[PDB]
Amino acid sequence: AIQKMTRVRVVDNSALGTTPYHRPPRCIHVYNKTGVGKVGDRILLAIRGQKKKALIVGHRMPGPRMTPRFDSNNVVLLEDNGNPVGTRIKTPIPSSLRQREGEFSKVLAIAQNFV
Amino acid sequence: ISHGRVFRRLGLGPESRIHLLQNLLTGLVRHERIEASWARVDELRGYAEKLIDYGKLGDTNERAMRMADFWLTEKDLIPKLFQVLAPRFQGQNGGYTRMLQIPNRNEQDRAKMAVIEYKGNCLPPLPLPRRDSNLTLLNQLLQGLRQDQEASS
Amino acid sequence: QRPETRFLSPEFIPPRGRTNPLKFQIERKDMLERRKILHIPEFYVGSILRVTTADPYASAKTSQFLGICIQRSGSGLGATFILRNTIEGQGVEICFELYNPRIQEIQVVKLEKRLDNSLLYLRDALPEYSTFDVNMKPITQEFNQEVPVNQLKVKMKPKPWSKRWERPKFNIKGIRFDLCLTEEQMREAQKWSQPWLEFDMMREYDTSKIEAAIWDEIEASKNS
Amino acid sequence: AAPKNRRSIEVNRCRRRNPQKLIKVKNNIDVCPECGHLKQKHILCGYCYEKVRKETAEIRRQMGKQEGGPFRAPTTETVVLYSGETPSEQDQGKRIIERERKRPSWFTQN
Amino acid sequence: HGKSVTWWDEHLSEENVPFVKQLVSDENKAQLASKLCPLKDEPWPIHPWEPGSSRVGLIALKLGMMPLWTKDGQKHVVTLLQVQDCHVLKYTPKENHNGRMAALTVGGKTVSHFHKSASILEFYQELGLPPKQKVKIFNVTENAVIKPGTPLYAAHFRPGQYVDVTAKTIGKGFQGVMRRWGFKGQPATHGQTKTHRRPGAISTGDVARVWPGTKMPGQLGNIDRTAFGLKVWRINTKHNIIYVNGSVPGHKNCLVKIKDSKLPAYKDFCKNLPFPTYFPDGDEEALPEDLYDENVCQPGAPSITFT
RNA sequence: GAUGUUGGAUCAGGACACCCAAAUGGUGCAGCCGCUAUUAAAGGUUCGUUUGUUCAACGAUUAAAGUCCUACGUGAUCUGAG
Ligand SMILES: [Mg+2]
Ligand SMILES: [Mg+2]
Ligand SMILES: [Mg+2]
Ligand SMILES: [Mg+2]
Ligand SMILES: [Mg+2]
Ligand SMILES: [Mg+2]
Ligand SMILES: [Mg+2]
Ligand SMILES: [Mg+2]
Ligand SMILES: [Mg+2]
Ligand SMILES: [Mg+2]
Ligand SMILES: [Mg+2]
Ligand SMILES: [Mg+2]
Ligand SMILES: [Mg+2]
Ligand SMILES: [Mg+2]
Ligand SMILES: [Mg+2]
Ligand SMILES: [Mg+2]
Ligand SMILES: [Zn+2]
Repeated sequence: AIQKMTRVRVVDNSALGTTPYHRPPRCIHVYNKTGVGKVGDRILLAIRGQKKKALIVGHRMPGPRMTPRFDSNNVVLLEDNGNPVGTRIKTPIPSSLRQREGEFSKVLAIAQNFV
Repeated sequence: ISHGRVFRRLGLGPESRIHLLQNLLTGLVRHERIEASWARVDELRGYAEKLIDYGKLGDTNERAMRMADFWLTEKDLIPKLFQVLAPRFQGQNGGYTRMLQIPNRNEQDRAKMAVIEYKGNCLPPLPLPRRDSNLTLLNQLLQGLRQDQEASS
Repeated sequence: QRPETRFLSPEFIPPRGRTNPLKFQIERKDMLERRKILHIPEFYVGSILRVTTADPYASAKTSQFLGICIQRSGSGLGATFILRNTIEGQGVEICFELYNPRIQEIQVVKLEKRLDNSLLYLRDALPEYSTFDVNMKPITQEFNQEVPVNQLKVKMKPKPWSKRWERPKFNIKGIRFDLCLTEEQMREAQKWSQPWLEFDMMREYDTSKIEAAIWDEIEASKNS
Repeated sequence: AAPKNRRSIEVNRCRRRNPQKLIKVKNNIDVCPECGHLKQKHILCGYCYEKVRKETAEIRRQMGKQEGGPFRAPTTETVVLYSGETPSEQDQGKRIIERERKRPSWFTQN
Repeated sequence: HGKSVTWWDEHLSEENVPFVKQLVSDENKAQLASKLCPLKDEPWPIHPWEPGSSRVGLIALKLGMMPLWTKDGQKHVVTLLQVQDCHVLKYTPKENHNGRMAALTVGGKTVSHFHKSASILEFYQELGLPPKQKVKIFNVTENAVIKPGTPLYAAHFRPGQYVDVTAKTIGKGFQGVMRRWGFKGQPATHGQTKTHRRPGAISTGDVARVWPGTKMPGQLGNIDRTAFGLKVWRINTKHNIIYVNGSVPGHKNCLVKIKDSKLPAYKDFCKNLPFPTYFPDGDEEALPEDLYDENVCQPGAPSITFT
């Protein structure tokens, strides 16, 4: 359950992810009709005074049994084309994400470790 | 909602409740019969039952000893629990306490009262409810049925 | 010398509710039907396990996981347990259903009992205690018939912690509280203690009749 | 909120003479075979429980005299005796309370 | 004449108290096992299956809930319903009930004779069964009729099907507005005084009355409800236990009413089921101890491997 | 010899001079968008930054984020920033 105004941590390696800022990156908007985002949902992130789109990878809220539950809320930076703006994603990603190939194809392609 | 709850709320809270039961239990183990409020007698019933089940666990068991410490306030009573009150219950599994309802109290309060008692105490016998004897027209009428069921077998 | 104590998998212990006992004989017959295919080994909270799952989405259908068993809960067929491990610096937990048909092989690498009956407090402990070697080999048991009790105090990150672990309702003997706390807070924590609870008698749960009955039920089920 | 009008005695007779506010007639009353006083079917006889209670009080007084102080209480079983009675062997080795009244008819020897 | 109150056990002695009980239970087992064979007794004419037909129902006991896994890897939770004692009781002809469908009255679990009414015990003495606790009326077409006093077992619903369930939901008593209806509250901290729950404005200034439907605090939950479109997964023959899908309204251990689904998608599904009802005597075969739907992972099995 | 007055909160009853959903006419309608007109009130009609603010601007969305009346609904239910 990741919602408006949640502080998220950017897992992929990107310009905007690693460089410091006086504000932790905040989630503005979740694109489900429910205000709650889950693994494999899509977010609008406010990072370093600009808006980027993201993909929720893992989160600290429990989920259906046998889903991996992560210590921190992890997002991958993403543009409108669905292309990950990052090169690769180190910290492990839910194997459930391979269910939808259509949207997440490239994101999956740059993913290192699955759990 | 109250669904599926086995405890009343009595006294100033949960602690007060435990201490109310403490007093009553001391009273019961000392005097072997007491007359108290029906809600509270009926509440005490369970604890009065299982306290005797620790008595059976033997004098040497530690978990029973620190239990007898909390629940029996007057210290003399503890040897009474182990050496007296426990041994005279042996064969009987659950048969310890008689609980019966008394006429309501005579004070302006008019509560609903019960007497609770250990079996085999030396006190005058409580005027228990009598069962109708067998010479009764109806019971005498059932004997025939019984003997006929014996005659058919 | 043969010390003999029978370890009954905790989910053969039926809950306190007023449920009709017929329900429990059913669950037992099903999970005992399940025992005969997939072999379920003993283990405790604190013991290290490695589970093999059937994964639809991966290429190698097997998914491997390894971690501590943090807690167990359930009854009947719905038995579960939780594994915890740090991969690359990410804390990861999984909730597994014991009797789930997707699970293929469960394997115990290290059989161990740590002081508390649940550790969720390894969430606020330092990253070492949650880290384990993915490739470590099974370290076997010497059949001492003593499950080794490892008493290990732990270090914790600065406060706040996901739960308040200092408080009496949790009864945590595992945490090292001298280094993580001050005397004031140790007096605070003592204001929430409810001393009379251990002496509550009636609050105690009686089993052994049921224990005999269902253990005899398991013998009877292995025989046939 | 203040009542808008005095109610008539008619309305009041309706409300407070309702069959629900009337005291119900208790049908479970019987007589006790011993003293022939009245008692309710599920409750002990009041008058019987009285003489039981009085005797318990007095026997507790005398067994308070047989005890020296507040905290001192017997480890033996107790057996109470009445005028003319001598202990059986089953009952010997136990604390004995001796009483003037000849043993009351409702209290048995056992 | 001031006549006293009497219960059944009042005047019996020590001797006669167990005797009465043993006697009543004896006559009960006797009367039950006697009705155990419907087909060889005086069976009513059996009619074929027409397409507009509607089957008899069942009365069950809700046991509890249990997890169950499909061959596909999905996890469902199911509710165990048990048939304890089920017999059809009386029969109402077409004209005598709805003008349309014939009423078949079905009885539930066995109770003790001692606490029921004179009229009711009379009804069961003219029948020959023990008294049933819960009695419900099923609507049924003329070709589905059975004969009064006939046993109904739990093989009646073959695995995979959709059933419907009616029962009294869990009673929560007199509940405020935030429960009963689910109105938001008032905010807690900003200086609100004594309002944190209350319904708020209940009507409009002009109307000067409050409308006949208006939602207010009151009785919540002891009422009849019905769950439709539940799938039946597996059946136990020996203990007579249905495993239905999802949840059934009522407390656990409550008495529950089961029928085939009246939903428009399933209308003709009744052509494959044993129709008057199921008859263990007639087929003269032993049904497997469990009847599983084709989807379900059985309690023993290969332990699924995807590929 | 008192019908306590702005905006919110809660709960909404109604109109149709439809903002969405549903059938259609005309087009300077090829299709995609559109722009107009007819018929249809069972159901919907978002979350924020600044203002006491309704209004308005602005960020982000939604199938849409209607126009109104009801003592500018609703203070013996609440809030008083005004
Ligand atoms: Mg800026
Ligand atoms: Mg209760
Ligand atoms: Mg009180
Ligand atoms: Mg009770
Ligand atoms: Mg928290
Ligand atoms: Mg209730
Ligand atoms: Mg609230
Ligand atoms: Mg308040
Ligand atoms: Mg005030
Ligand atoms: Mg006036
Ligand atoms: Mg409205
Ligand atoms: Mg119009
Ligand atoms: Mg409307
Ligand atoms: Mg106004
Ligand atoms: Mg106002
Ligand atoms: Mg008003
Ligand atoms: Zn009397």
